[PDB]
Amino acid sequence: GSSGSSGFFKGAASSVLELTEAELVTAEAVRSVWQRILPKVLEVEDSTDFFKSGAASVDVVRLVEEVKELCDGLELENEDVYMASTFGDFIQLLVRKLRGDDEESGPSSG
Repeated sequence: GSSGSSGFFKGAASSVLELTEAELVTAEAVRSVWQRILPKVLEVEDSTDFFKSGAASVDVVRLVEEVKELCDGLELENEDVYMASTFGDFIQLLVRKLRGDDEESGPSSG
């Protein structure tokens, strides 16, 4: 088989998550959020930082709030944003929250 440049090591489907016919769509829905939000931003890549772009401390909640409507109550938090500023990374995190889905109802005072 292929020859040249060695590099064999256990690992079936690793590094970054793999979207899906569906997830892909969702990933695109989230993209619209960034775009819609970030004005100057003409395009949103996996290298586009939600911060560097031109997002404020409100967009953080907005993006989280927006994506929330995507999953309809996505278990996201400002932290997530502070963790995954870039779309590419964020997606992975999002997709992760998406894949999981379903939350564990707590005490909820109100």
